[PDB]
Amino acid sequence: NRFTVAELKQLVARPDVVEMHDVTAQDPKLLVHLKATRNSVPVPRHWCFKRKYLQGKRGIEKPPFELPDFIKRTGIQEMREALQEKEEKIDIDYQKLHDAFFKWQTKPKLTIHGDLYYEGKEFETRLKEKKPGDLSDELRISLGMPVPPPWLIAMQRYGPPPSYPNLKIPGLNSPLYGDVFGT
Amino acid sequence: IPNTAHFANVTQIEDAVSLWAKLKLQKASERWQPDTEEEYEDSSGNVVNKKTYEDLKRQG
Amino acid sequence: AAFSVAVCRFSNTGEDWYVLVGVAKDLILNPRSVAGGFVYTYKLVNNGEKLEFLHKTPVEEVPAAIAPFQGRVLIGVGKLLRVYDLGKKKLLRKCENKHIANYISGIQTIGHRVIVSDVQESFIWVRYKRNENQLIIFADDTYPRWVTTASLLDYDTVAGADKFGNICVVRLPPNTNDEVDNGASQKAEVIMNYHVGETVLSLQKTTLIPGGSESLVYTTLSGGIGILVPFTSHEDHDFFQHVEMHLRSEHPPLCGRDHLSFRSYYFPVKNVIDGDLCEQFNSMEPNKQKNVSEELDRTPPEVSKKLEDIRTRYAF
Amino acid sequence: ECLEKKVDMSKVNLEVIKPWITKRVTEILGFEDDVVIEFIFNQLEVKNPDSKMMQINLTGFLNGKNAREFMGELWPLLLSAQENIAGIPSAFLEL
Amino acid sequence: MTDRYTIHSQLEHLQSKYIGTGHADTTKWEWLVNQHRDSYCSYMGHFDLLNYFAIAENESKARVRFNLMEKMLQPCGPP
Amino acid sequence: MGKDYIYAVTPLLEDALMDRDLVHRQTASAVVQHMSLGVYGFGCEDSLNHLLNYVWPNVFETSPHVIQAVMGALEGLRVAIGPCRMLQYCLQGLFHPARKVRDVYWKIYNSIYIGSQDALIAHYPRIYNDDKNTYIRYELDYIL
Amino acid sequence: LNIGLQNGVLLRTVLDPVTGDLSDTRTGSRPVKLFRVRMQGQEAVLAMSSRSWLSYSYQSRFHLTPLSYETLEFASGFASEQCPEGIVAISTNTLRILALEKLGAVFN
Amino acid sequence: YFMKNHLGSYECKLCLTLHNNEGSYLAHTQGKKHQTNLARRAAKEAKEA
Amino acid sequence: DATVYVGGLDEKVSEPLLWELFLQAGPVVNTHMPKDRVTGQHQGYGFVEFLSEEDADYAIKIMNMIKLYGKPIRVNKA
Amino acid sequence: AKHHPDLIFCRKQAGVAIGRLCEKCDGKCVICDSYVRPCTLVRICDECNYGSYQGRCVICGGPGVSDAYYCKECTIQEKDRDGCPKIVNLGSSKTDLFYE
RNA sequence: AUGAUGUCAUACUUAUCC
Repeated sequence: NRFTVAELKQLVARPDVVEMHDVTAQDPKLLVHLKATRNSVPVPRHWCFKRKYLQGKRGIEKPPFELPDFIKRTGIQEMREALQEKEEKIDIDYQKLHDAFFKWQTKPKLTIHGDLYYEGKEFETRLKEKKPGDLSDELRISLGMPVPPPWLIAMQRYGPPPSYPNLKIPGLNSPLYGDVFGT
Repeated sequence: IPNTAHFANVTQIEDAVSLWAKLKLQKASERWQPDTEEEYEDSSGNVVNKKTYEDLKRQG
Repeated sequence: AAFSVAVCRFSNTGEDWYVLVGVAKDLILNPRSVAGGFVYTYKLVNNGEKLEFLHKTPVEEVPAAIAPFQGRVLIGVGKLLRVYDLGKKKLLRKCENKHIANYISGIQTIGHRVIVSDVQESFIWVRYKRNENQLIIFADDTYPRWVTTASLLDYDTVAGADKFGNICVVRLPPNTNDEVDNGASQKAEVIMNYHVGETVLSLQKTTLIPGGSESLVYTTLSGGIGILVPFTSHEDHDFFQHVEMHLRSEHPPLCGRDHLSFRSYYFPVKNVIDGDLCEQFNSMEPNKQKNVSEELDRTPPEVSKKLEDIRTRYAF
Repeated sequence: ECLEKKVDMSKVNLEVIKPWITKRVTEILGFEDDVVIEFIFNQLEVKNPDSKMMQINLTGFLNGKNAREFMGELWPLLLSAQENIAGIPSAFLEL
Repeated sequence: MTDRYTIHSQLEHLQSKYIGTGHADTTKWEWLVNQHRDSYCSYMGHFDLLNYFAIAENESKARVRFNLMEKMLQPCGPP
Repeated sequence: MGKDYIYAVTPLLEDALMDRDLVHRQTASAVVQHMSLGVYGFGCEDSLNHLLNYVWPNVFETSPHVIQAVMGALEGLRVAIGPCRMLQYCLQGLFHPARKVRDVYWKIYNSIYIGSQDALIAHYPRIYNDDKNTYIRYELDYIL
Repeated sequence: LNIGLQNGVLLRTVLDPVTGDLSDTRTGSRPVKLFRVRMQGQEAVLAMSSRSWLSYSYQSRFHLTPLSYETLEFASGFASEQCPEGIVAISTNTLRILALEKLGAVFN
Repeated sequence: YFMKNHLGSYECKLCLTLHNNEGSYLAHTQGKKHQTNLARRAAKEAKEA
Repeated sequence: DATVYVGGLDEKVSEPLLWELFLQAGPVVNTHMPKDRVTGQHQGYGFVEFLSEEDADYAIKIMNMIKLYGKPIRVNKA
Repeated sequence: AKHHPDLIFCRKQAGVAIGRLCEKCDGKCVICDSYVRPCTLVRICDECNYGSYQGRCVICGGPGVSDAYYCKECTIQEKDRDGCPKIVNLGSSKTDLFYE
C-alpha cells in the first residue's frame, strides 16, 4: 500500500529532495511536487528531535547580546555602567541621540526568506567558497607580502592544481589588482 | 556509470543506465542547426542544415 | 486560433519587415488539450499595406510567445523556448530551451538578456550565449505569481502584472552574475508589490504629456486606466505616507473593508501609495480635513495643492 | 441490522401499537411503569422517527439484549403497517 | 441493533464545528477535495476572477457558475 | 513607528531567538509577533522573513507557553509576510506520517487556513492526477 | 481669479482681500486668453490658445481637458432652443457654433 | 570548570549545566565526571600516552 | 594521501584560515584543527581529508610553501 | 488568557447588546488582555445579556460600569470578528480565595 | 559522546489570587 523510497525517487524528476519519512505520508506525489518548488522553504529539523529545539544550549555561555555602533557612539552604555556601579543623572545630549537614530543609522544584516533558523546556527559560519586566487586580508598580514601570493611562485614549478583544474592565477596563464591573484 | 545528485540512492545497475540516459545533458545541443543563409531565391527556398551549409560553402 | 504576433526584420534578410503570427490547432478550452501549432509568416508588401503568406512552419506545442532578439525570432511554444531563424521553406530553429516550469506565457527580450514569463511561475531572467547558441537562465524569483503582462523598467528591474488583480515589480540584485553556465541559484527580490484590485493586462512606462515625467501607466480588464508614478523626494513620500495613514483612520471605505487589507490581498504592500485614497481629502468633512492638516502641520488648500502638484507633474 | 431501513410513522396507526409495546415492556422490565410508556409515546410522536435513537434510548433501558429484540419487533410491525395500503399491522387484520 | 458508537461528547473539548480546517489524521483525498471546494468557492466569490475565467471560455457567466456549483459535491469521489 | 527600528532589533532577536534558554525563544517570539502586527503593509517584510528563518525551528516543543507563544508569532508573521511564504514553509510537513510533524504542521496549516482562506487559492502547487482522480485544476490553464 | 499671460503660461490666485496661494502650468506658444462659459449648469472658464482647455471643478477637484478640435481666437457662451448649452467660438475668418455634450474631463 | 553567571549564580563549563547555588557547583566536583570524558580530547590532542 | 599533518602554527590562525589557506591549493573537504579546551588555545597542528588522493599528492608536492605568522608550516602525507 | 488558562469563552452569536466592563477590570482587553490601543467595541450575545445577565462585565463578570472594547492588535489579527467572548466557566480562580 | 527514566533542590511564566 506504500511505495518504497527507490520507486519514489525514480518516479520523481528531482530525487535530491526526497527523505525517508516522506514514504509514510498519504500522498507522496503531491509532497514531492511541493518539496521541489522554486521558492519553497523546508520544514524545521525538530520534527524528529526530542529536545523541543531549545534544550540543546545547556552549557553554552556565550555573549548574551551585542549593541550596535549607533548606540555605542552615544555614550549611554558608559553612563549606564557608571550608574550601575554607583548603585551597586548623566544628561549628555538630546540632539546627539536623534542624530545617531536618524543620520548615523546603520542598516543591520538581515537574512534571506529561505534562511530559516537552524538548531545551533552559530558554529557553521559558512560563507560562499573563498577558493584559489582569492584570500582574506589578515592572512595576508600573517603572510606579510606588500601589495602574486608567494606559493603561486611554486604553482609555477609543480603545475596547476589537480583539485581546481580550471584554475588561472596571475602572471602564469592569467595575465590582477588588489587582493585577488587568481580566478 | 557516472554518479549524480539524483542517482545517489540507486542500488540496482539497471536503473542507473536509464538514469544516466535521462540525465544525459537534459535535451538541448542545438545552437546553430539551421543558420545557413541559402541564396538560391532568398525568399522561401533555403531549407538546409548547419553541416549541409558548411559542405556547400566548402564545395562552392 | 492565433495567440501571438510579431512584426520585425531578419538579420539574414534585408530591410523587409516580416510579420510572424503563431497559431494553434484543436486547442481545448478546459483540459488545455492541444493537438499542434503553426507559425505563419507574412511579407508586409506595399510598405506594410498588404500581407502575403510566405511560409507556415508547424510546431508541436501551441506558440504563445514571439519576439525579435538580435536579428532572430524567439519562439516560445509551451514549455519550450526556441530561437528560430528565417528560412526559405520553414523557420529553422537554431536553439532550444526546455527549462520552463509549465508554459511560456510571455517573453520580453532585453538587448543582452531575455526575460520569459511563465503561466503560474513568476518571470525569470535568462542569458543567451551568442557563441554556443545556448540560453542559460541566470536568475529566478522566490514567489510564484500568475503573470499576465510585464514590462521592462530597466536593465535589471522588471514590473509584471498578476491575474489575481495585483501588480508587482522585481529588481535584480547588483551582485548577480549574468555570465554563468530551490530551482536556481541567484534569486530576484521583489522591490514593489501592490494589489490594484482589477485584472491588469497592459503595462507601459511612457510620457502621457510632453514636458512632464514618465509614469507606469497600467490598464485594467474592467475598463479602467491607472498610472503609477515614483516619488521624487523622500520628504514628499513621507508626507504622502502620513497623509495616507491619517486618511485610513479618518475616512474608512464604505464597503467595511480595510485599506491595508485590500492592498495586501495577494501580496504584502511594499513602497506603494494609493492616490485615490488621498484624493478623498477634498470630498471628506471640512473639520476632519482641518484636523488632518493640523496633524500634518499644514493647510487643507496646501494639502490640495500638494496633491494636485503630483498629478500635474505626472499626468494630463 | 434491522434499524437501517427508513420508515415513517405518518402512514401507520398509533392505537394498534400500544398493546404490543405494552406487552414487550411488561416482558422486558417485568412490571408496568409510566416512563417506558411515555418514552414509547414520544418515540412515535414524530412523523419521521429515528430507529437508532430509539434503540439507544431502549438499547440500554433494559440490559442491552431484550431492547434489541424489542426494537427489531417494533421496526418490523411498523414496516408491515407502512407497507400495507390500509396502515395497520398483521395482528390487527385477524382481530 | 447494538452499535456501541455514541460520538456525543467527552469533556467539552475538540468537537470540530468549522468546515475546511482539517485534522492531523486527515487523508490526502479529503484535503484535496476540501482544497478544490475552497477554490470553487473562491472562484464563485471573486467577481474579477470569475470574469477572467468566463472571458477565456466560450460559456456565459451564469452557466459557468451553475457548472461550478454542480461540481462542488463529490469532485474527486474517493475521500 | 516600528517601520524603522525593526532593523535595529533584528540582529539582537537573532541572538536571543537563537536559544540560550527557552524563555529567550518565547519572549523574543512575542516580540516578533507584536512587531509583525505593527509594521504591516509598509514594505519591510524582507528582514521579517530573515527573522522567520530563526523563528522556524522552535515549532517543536511540548511547553505550553512556548508553543502558544510560537503560535501567536507565526500568526502575526502570517499576516505581515503574507500567506504564500508561510505555506511554502508549511507544505512538506503535512505529509509526514510520524505522530509529530503531521500534528504540528497541520496545526500551523490550520492556523494559516482559517484566516485568508480566500487568498490561498493561487499558492496551492501543481499536483499530478492519479488513476481514479483528476488532481489538476485546468481552469487556471485556460489561455486566451 | 485666473489671469492669462502673453506667453504659454497662466497664473491663478484665490479671491480674498489679500493674495493667497498661486498655481501655474504651461498652457504653449500662444497668448492665453480667458473666457467665461456655463458648463453643466456651473460657471466654467474657456481658454483661447493653441489648445482650447476648459477648466471645470468636479466634486471639490478641478478638471481641465483640451478641446479635440482646431484652435480658436475668441469664444463666448451660447444658449438657444437648438443649442441649450453651447459655446460660440470665433475661428480664423470663420464662425463656428459648437457645444460640449459629452463630459470632456476624461480621455475621449 | 567553575564559571560565574551575570545574575549571581554559577555555571559548569565541563558539565555544561547550571548551578542554582554555590553548593550546587561545589557538589558537581566529585560528581558530574566530565573529567573522565576529557580522555577522548586528550587522545585527539596527543596520540601518545 | 587524502589527509595531511600540519605543524608549527600560531593560535590566531584557526580552522578558517586553514580552510581558506589550503583550498588556495585545492579544497579541504574535511578540516581538523584541534581546539584545546583546558586553557582554550591551539597547539597548531592540523589534519586534512581531501576529495581523493591525487589532490593530496599534488598537495605533498606544492603544499609545504605556506608560512603561518612569519613562520614555517609542516605538511606531510597521512 | 495569561491569568486564567482554563477559562472558556462563550463564542455565541453576536447580537445588538454592547458589552460592558467592571470597575475592577476597566481598560483590560478581552482577547489580547492589554491596556493600550482600543480600536473596536465589544458586542455581547443575546442569551448572555438578558434580565440579570445584562449590564455585567464580560471578563470580570461583576457589575459593569464602563463599556468594554477590544485591542487594536486583536482587531488587526481578526481576533475580534469571532463570537461573543463571555466568560461562562469559572475554574481554578476565586474558589479557594473565598475560604480565606 | 548526546538520549533514557527516576529521588531531589533551583529559577522562570501565567498582569494567577485574599
